[PDB]
Amino acid sequence: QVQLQQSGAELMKPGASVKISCKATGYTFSSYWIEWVKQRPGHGLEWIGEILPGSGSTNYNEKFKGKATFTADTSSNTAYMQLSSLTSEDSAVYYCARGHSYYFYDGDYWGQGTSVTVSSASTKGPSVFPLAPSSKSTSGGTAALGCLVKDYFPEPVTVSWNSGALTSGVHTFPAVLQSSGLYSLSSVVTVPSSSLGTQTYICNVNHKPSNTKVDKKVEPK
Amino acid sequence: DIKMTQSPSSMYASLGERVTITCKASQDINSYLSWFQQKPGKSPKTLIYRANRLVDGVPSRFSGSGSGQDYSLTISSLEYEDMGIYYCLQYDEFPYTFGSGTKLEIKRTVAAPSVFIFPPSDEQLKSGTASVVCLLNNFYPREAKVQWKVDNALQSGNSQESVTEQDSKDSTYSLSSTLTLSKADYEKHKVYACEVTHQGLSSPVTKSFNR
Repeated sequence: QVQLQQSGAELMKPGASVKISCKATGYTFSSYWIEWVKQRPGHGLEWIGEILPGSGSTNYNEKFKGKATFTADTSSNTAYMQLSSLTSEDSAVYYCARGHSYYFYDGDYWGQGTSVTVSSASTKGPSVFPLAPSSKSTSGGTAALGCLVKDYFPEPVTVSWNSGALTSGVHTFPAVLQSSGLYSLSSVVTVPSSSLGTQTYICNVNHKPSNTKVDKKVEPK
Repeated sequence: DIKMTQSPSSMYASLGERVTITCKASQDINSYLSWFQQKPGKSPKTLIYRANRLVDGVPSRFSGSGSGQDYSLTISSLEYEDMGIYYCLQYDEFPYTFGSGTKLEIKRTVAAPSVFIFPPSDEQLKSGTASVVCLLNNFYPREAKVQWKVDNALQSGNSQESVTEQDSKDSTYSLSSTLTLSKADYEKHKVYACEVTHQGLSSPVTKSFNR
């Protein structure tokens, strides 16, 4: 039971600085180096640097020197990384990890990660539009329908179909960030073309950050 | 900085197969290489350190080998829980650097997409914007191309797509493409078409609508 405890998600304005922590427990904090790693979508993992608690020696990847700064509090068994001059390029999940102690290393203990989002956008609930079945048809065997959840911030929104009773054939897509800085997402479900009159199809949308909740009936024509 | 070249960038494999992932360093790293496994939304987990030493608790089906500049991670008999992305990391000289990753997915039979097109609702038209959506449902493998044409003019720059991860029941993917237009532009043209290209299709399918 050696463990790593990271701080909660952060939402920052471009230009601001943020300081995340990592509280190490179950071992003698002072002899081991703490590693920091960056993970943004489409960019695998990147090594930021490491600091040794006590002596405070540190090693920085040249790519992040001016941008990241580490410190470690010996008493509270906590280490920190401050990221400055934030940009969208800095939105990522950041991990801290316990590496090696003087000549030795039998593997790592990774913290659970801290999500950082950098954006100028204000909180905003979404508009839900229907994706109506069959262009100019009704008879085609199986039909598709769904809901377009557009223009919200920040993530996430949840979507269910018919309050949870409709699960099979449901595909809810990853949200996409539009140029406007707002998110959009789609949820679809295919149904037997012979329900489109004997059945109701409502998609339940919820956006907690804005205390938004919408139920949308979707249907032919 | 040392460059780590990992291969392949992705691969489909069946349960029971022997999977080998390689990593080549730009210079000799003296076995100071570690391998990690990461699953969607979870933290990486260390599998091997010093090139061939298994982390306590990792199943014995994982092994690493190599020396000098060439290394590899081998999963002797693949299991469903092994799907995810793997990374190598050299810690021989600063700055420590990672490979670009290998995405491991489950292989199944080719299956062509069922395609559907959805015009903007009048409700959205009110606002002043039109989103036209194209859906490609339950296909394999991943690679696919969607091309939007309005009155035969090809659109570029004004569409965005997202895809699901492989399905737990049938290992296929689903994808949506949204074409966004000003209410005005939309009202200016007539024929809106979505052309989909995919292995499963003997020829490029088109779904379109008018107005």
